Amino acid sequence: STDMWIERTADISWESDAEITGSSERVDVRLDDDGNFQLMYKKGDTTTGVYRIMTRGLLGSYQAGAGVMVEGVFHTLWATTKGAALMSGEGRLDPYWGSVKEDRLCYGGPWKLQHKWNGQDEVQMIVVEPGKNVKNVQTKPGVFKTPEGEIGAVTLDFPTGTSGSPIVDKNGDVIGLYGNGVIMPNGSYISAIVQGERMDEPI
Amino acid sequence: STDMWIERTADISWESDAEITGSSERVDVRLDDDGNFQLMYKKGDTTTGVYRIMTRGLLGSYQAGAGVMVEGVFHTLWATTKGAALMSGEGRLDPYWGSVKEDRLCYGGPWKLQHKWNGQDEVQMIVVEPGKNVKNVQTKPGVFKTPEGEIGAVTLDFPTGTSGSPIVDKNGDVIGLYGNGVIMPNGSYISAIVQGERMDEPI
Repeated sequence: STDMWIERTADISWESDAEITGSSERVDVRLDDDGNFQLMYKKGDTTTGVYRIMTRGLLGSYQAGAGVMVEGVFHTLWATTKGAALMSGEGRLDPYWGSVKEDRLCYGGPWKLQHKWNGQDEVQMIVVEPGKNVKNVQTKPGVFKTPEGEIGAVTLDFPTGTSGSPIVDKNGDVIGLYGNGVIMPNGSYISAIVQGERMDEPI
Repeated sequence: STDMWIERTADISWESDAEITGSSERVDVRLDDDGNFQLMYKKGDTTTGVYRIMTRGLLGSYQAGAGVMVEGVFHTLWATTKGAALMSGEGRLDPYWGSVKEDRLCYGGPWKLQHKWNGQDEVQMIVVEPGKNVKNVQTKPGVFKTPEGEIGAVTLDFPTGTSGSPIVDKNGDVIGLYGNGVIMPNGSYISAIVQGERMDEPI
């Protein structure tokens, strides 16, 4: 009886067609037993992939954000759930680590995301825009002037319900998440590639 | 030294050109003293109009929502500021009344918005999309099935930073605000016309 739940909506993969034309709708198929198509107290389902973050409202459901499931751990921005538990399949997901300053949050275990943009190559964002089929969008990040140092950031503009969508390199490795955009002197919006170093479970 | 501020970005008016083509960018001009153009402990500026709601973040500013200023009172959704004070010009605006259930909130005085959609005519939304010039968009609302009764709602889809943008009738009267969209059985999103009855200041 939690207030939020996650739904798997895509695989983690760099798309050649998105490298071909700039944007490509994902064809993550799923069949029944006859061949018919369908495109996308317990511990919850941690199947690796890209997830929508849904929550119930006054008059219906809506997508509060997005996240990525890696190594049995769900990663998202802090601002998408602010720590609320997540229903995943038959079970539930409780927050494990988070940082309001870094705008990062992970469920089921510590932060597992390790790779980061190399600063030269182009990247593909697995866009999970609300009410929109999942698509990979190719774009070139950039190093921008921040008081927080010099972080990678992308020029794409998507609704805040897309925040937390994973960004991947040519290997399909998640180099960061899509954060909430900030405004530029010209009036446009820039979203940073939200990423931190991998932390570990001692034992 | 508040954390949020509002910026006036449009007048409250029904646009004939939006009634002509469906959508029309607003031409709310403003001149200097030479004729050059520019398009859009104290009590803050309550100049009647349409406002962007901006807030500072880690790496810059962003639009948290929108609102409308009527009769010296700023109206917006509760979810845009959640009660945070607002800098308006030389002064500040403190929340006066609000309702989390109704998703309504007003600063500087009680709720002044009285008119509501008549259920038959078309309406124009003064869209204050983040990073976008303000435009009026014509659309026909509809009465939809809700457990909360039967409320008016529009089929337009805009980022949550647009939430709180005023919706007006042919007279330019604000018949409600643009709420956060909820999902439909088909997967699309529907935004209700957030409106309540006018409350008064006794004396």
